[PDB]
Amino acid sequence: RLKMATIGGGSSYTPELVEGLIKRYHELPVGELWLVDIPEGKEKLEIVGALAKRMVEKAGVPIEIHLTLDRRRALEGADFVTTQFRVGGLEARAKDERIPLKYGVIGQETNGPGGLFKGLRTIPVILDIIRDMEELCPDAWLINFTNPAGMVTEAVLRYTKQEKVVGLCNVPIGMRMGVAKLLGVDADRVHIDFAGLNHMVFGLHVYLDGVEVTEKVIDLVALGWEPDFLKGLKVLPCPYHRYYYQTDKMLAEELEAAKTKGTRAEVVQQLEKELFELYKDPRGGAYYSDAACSLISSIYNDKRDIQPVNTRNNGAIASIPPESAVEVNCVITKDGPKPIAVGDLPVAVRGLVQQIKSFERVAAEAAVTGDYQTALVAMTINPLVPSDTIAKQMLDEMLEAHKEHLPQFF
Amino acid sequence: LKMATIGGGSSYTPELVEGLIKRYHELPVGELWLVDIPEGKEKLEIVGALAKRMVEKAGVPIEIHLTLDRRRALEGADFVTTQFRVGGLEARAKDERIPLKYGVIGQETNGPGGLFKGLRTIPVILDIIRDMEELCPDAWLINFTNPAGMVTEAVLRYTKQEKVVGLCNVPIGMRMGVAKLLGVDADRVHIDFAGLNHMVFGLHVYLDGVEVTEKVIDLVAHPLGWEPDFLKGLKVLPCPYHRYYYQTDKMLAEELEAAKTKGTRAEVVQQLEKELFELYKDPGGAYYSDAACSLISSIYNDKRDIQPVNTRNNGAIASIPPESAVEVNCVITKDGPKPIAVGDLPVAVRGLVQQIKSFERVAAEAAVTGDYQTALVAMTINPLVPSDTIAKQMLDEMLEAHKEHLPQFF
Amino acid sequence: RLKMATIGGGSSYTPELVEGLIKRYHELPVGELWLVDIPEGKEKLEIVGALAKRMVEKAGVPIEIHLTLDRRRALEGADFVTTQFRVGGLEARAKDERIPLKYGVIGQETNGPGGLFKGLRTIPVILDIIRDMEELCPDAWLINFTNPAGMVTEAVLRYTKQEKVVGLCNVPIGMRMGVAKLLGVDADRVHIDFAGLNHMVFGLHVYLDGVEVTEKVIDLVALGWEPDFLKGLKVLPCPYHRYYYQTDKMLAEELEAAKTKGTRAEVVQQLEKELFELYKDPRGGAYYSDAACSLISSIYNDKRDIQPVNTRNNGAIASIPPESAVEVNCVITKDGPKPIAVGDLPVAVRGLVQQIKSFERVAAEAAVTGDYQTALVAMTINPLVPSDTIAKQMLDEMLEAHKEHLPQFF
Amino acid sequence: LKMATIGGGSSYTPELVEGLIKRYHELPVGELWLVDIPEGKEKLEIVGALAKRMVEKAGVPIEIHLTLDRRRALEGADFVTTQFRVGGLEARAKDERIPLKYGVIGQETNGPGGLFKGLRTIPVILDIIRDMEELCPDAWLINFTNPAGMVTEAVLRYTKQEKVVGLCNVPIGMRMGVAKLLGVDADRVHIDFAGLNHMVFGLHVYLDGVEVTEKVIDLVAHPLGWEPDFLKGLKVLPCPYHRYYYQTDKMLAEELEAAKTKGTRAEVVQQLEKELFELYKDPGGAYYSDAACSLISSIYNDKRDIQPVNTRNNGAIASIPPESAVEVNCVITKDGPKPIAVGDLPVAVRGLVQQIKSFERVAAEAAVTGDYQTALVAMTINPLVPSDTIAKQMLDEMLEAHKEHLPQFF
Repeated sequence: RLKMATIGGGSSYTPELVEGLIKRYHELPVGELWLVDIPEGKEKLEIVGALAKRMVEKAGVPIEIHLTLDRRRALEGADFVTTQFRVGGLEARAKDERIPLKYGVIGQETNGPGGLFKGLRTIPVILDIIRDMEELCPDAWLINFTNPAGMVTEAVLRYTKQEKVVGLCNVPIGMRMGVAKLLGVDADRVHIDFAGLNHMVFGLHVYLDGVEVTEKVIDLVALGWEPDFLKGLKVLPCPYHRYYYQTDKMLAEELEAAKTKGTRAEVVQQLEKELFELYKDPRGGAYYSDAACSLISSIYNDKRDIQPVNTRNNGAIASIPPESAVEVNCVITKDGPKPIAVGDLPVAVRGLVQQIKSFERVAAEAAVTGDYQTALVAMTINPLVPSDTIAKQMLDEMLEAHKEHLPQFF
Repeated sequence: LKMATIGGGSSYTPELVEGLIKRYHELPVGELWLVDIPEGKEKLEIVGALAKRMVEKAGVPIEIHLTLDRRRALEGADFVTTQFRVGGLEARAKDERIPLKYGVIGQETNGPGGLFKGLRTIPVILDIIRDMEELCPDAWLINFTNPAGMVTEAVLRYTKQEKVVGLCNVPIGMRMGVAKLLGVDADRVHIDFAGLNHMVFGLHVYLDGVEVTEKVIDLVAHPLGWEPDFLKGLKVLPCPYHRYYYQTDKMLAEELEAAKTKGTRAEVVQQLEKELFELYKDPGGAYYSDAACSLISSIYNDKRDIQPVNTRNNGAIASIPPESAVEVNCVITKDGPKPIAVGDLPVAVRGLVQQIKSFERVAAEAAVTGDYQTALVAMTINPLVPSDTIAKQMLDEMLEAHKEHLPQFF
Repeated sequence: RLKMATIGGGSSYTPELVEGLIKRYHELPVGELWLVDIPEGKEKLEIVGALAKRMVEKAGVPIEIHLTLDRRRALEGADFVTTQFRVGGLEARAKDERIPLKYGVIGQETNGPGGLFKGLRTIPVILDIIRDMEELCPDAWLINFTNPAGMVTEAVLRYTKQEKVVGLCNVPIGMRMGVAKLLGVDADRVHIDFAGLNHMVFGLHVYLDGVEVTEKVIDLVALGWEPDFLKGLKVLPCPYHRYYYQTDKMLAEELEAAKTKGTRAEVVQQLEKELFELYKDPRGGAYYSDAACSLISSIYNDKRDIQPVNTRNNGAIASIPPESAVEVNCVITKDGPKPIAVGDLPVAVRGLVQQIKSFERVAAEAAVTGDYQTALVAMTINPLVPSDTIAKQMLDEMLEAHKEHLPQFF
Repeated sequence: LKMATIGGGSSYTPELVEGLIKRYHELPVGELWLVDIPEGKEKLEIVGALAKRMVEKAGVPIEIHLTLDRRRALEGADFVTTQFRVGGLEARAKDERIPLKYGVIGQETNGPGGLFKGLRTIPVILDIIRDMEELCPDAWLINFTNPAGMVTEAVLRYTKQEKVVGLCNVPIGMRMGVAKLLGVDADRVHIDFAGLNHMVFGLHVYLDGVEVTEKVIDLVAHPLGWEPDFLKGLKVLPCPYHRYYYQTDKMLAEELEAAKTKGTRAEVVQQLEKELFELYKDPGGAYYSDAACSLISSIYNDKRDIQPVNTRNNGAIASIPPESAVEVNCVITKDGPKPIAVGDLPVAVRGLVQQIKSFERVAAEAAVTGDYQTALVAMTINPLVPSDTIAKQMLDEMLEAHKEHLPQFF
């Protein structure tokens, strides 16, 4: 009987997960399910925990909902572990998205400057959690959604013995969903060759019933990409690529929404503020756990289907280290995901992905050594930072901004 | 032994035939030739007569011949070199101003300009070879004609000429540059260079063969203008072209006021050069070929010293394909340069130069094929261009700007 | 409606194939099926062609059997092409297996000296067949069983544009069948991680219902392997590995059977002589086409299951070139097989597999250039040849032996 | 500057302190030390007094000190070298005879013997380092103590000593060897060496820096004993240890009659050496350390010449891991040797040396761990051992043969 533990129990997305297991219970015999959160989130936990406990009873599935704060008990022989928390809360994402704004620089949640400090705050906690699993459940799996998944994944590989780790995004299932509606066709008649890193993944090839239709799909993309650029690239870009191929335009959006709706996080907070109110008794942001259940299932069941996840490269992509973390199509087995080969990333886009790995790597190191000097190198080399100078300012400032979460620097 | 030189009328031919006088000791050059296009016929002869002067003032039996008919200068030629500029220096003028409109760097071998400087040159280099194989299939090819980086690269991928080297003054500069600093003879200081042209690093700095790199950096950072902690944490030593990348903002602040005030360097040079021909009638900028004489000498006498040049990677830089071109330290040999092994670039700098490789490569294919889509991909993926849309505009404006010497597009 | 063409139509195994399609017709709508053979085999063709035509009618499957000698018509818009012929007939395998015997050297059919000349005879014909498909069916697939599959595959990749090529063996399905009977368990509860080259493939990992049981399976292997060797190797060896880890013992067998039953080919010939007699009107050697139909099906159907075949490495195995041919697990899709990553081959066994690739490569070249000098290098470096001298003798002798089939050498 | 030498009592110390006299010019060696184990105390002093002679006959202020207490000789030592033999030359006796029983090569650094010569040495080298870090963490380590190939390798993988070089006379031999041939000064001939120890190739041969390799080969093949066409088609130039591999049969014909007749070289040497100490009382085999003086000199004065040595691959040989050891040409530098890049080995020879790498690697791990299973895998996979079964027997016989100085097995 399966025991599952989730950290970030009081999340906005928590019901999407418990629904997912309900729809897929026949093959996923989940016994206990534990929801963990931290003291400054106890309220939101105890709210959706009941809604979970309600969704369950209304479906006749015998899933026991366990709510707790003593994380260490929820790991006591866990079988699978999911992580959907956000360190520093939404209030922290607000800082990440406005401090860059002063400087003309992107203030997104997982790219540029914000992404860096999202990691510095977070991946200590990830390693902190694993240091517990090595005592409470060393055979357990770590399935991870806490962003930046592609950097958090790289931490675990570089700084931990944990070989059992997987990361998820909704960018892949998004792009599929996706080119389906572009061809106006039942989605599972479409399969895409993914390769790249998280929030930096490409659709290398597109098949409709096994026949490549990548060219014809690309022509139909004319969120707007230049025809000649996209046609000439011969691959299909991720939504986060506008941050690198359409930078000024983006930038535009981050500026204007600040005056108006507020920042994305700010906009998020309200929508999230009033969403808990629904949860208090008797639709945007992610699918992150419709793609999480598919994975937890296939692993458990050894289904050996093909899903795009984050795992050890092992040479799937030539230019990325074998010991590093990529986001590619994997055969999904009980021993883990298993990368299908790619060869290398296409020339045109090979360097920019190389540019992001370097950033994740240096960022991951600083988050763990706590070394100011490393963190500064991290921002400056990032492609959404113009100068060492500006870099130093945002760094010195955002350091101070999240002092509470960044002890390793003091 | 018959040398031959393309772009005889260059401002730098002094620096050239001044190199040889200090090395007739080993270079039995009988007939030297200087060529140019009929559009520079005059500026050629203003210096041609200045050649025959100093080979008379130093007593050297070197036959100064001048010609427009290029092929007769490849009549049994043994060495062939290239310092010419396609489009004149008026072409460089457009490439520094058209980007200024858009906020994009208007440099001659970086960003948009670099793409176009290439797009013009490469097909001509290929033509020089096309009949270099005709009249000198045994002869060497030594090149400056920027962008040296993507000129070498293009030559490997689209020709069967194995006899190619590339030179830039960035390392030699950085040598004496760093040499001066400590305060010893250049003879007493050596550096490990790995990278590409205008993308080359002081990986380690030696003083007598003892590595002092941490010291040296700490001096540079605390006597250009580099952030201290950035420079210390990158633990290596940037090219002077790394400001366009690590200091992009400052660098375009500078390109603008210098455009209001004194004009772009193309323009500042256009006069200062049109006045240097003044002195060339009877009695700053580069080392680009004193340092590229040290080579040719070593090549003939097989001296096996250690000079930084541009040659087929052959796996010395792990992340660059072996079939591509890099700027690395090399053993010089009568059979060719032989790169020492670098391993791979440090992590923090690996993505950046991987981009430049990608840029060079795409810009190469566009220059040869003449494809618009490949060209736009070149302009978009370059780390100095903010949008597909900006890139789309600049590309059309500069294509049109140079209709004359892009006859493979039209 | 599918059109399939097979060369080597009059083969002993031909009925196993036509049975295979019969059992799997529901998903494999095979319209026409053509059986091709050559004049000196017309008799054996016209015999089993009727037995095929009989197996079909007795099953109610509407598969038209087409027998021919005009190969070029059988390819006229073929959809799939299989090759099971053997150049030089069984009489040629007799020579390959006895001429080494004089010299103390292995005389097997696809390893050592015999394998070399099996290639030199064969892979011209393979390329000869493809030179036809490029005119008659350029969208057709080439599925290949004609040994040596691992060398024949490498020819097509190196010397042909044909990207659509796959090779089969029964060694994989054999080893599975295999460790099943070793655990005494339903075979499809067992899946093995294959990696290596054809007739040189290893069972890297063994799973029973997704749990690795590789260790416990290996202990049960004690055809006998030393416990400590096999346990210490931590992988599972192919049947052809006794030729390299158990050499003298093998060698033994090839010697003794010569005195007695005759050579394998000789033994084969009788068993095959009397087997055609059964075929004339109203069980050993291979499964090579129970694994062929599984593949032709999955490709056609896009089943995306996992089968171990021979395809372009593309970095699936680090130490083997990306452009070369390996024998690994592949996801099987309509665009082709798709290698799951391996990383590299385990250290212990990495070199011996490297040793075989080199042999296939040099052998493949000589078979096509016809260069004596290359062929000599081929044998001498092979691991079952003791000296350049002996090498030269068997080479000079077997050259003469198969002059008729080896025109490229004269 | 205090040199220190382990295996002072070696037969070759003449060749050592004769090197230095021709290079006191640049080597300020004050106190030199010569050490050995108490079991060679006498043979040490027979030559120790011969040291103090020639540093008196040439007028050199080098303090010849002798000691058994090894550590006092590492008292502030600056250079450390190794020529000792573990087990005496009586141990080499067993390793050349025990294989003879089985038909297997009884060489000292190839096949079974090589494995065992290693299995004895490696753990001792690691011990010398274990306290070299104690008393000379700044000091270099230069090694001959065969097998040089797997001694270097082991040191990289199981120690943090970066300061290591390895020497063998095979290349220097092959130099003058090939130099002699044509008939010019050695100063006028250079070769490109790529491979491993006793597994090193003349990739190209230069005469003044012009490549004459095709000529040179055609001379060697038509004035050892190499097949003409084999040697011409391999287009490179084998080590004299490639007969054990490309001529295995002839090589054991020779080891047998030489065993009947004159005895094994261990024995032939045992006397010829016990009689060379005769002359060492008052007034053939190697260059293994005249050529390894040329190094130490270059290392101190940073001469940056080109000598073939054994160092961390660092990617110079593509197929060898970068973390492993190769025998390649190198630039010699006060910071260390710096391999020129080879690219990869030619195809025909790549598998062979990949095996030797595999052999070296396994033999290393067995020597350190002391695992029986790892040891048998080492003996079986070696390309000179015919069976697991033969290997099983030899391994037990030689383990027992050397119980004394394999204390990590017992």
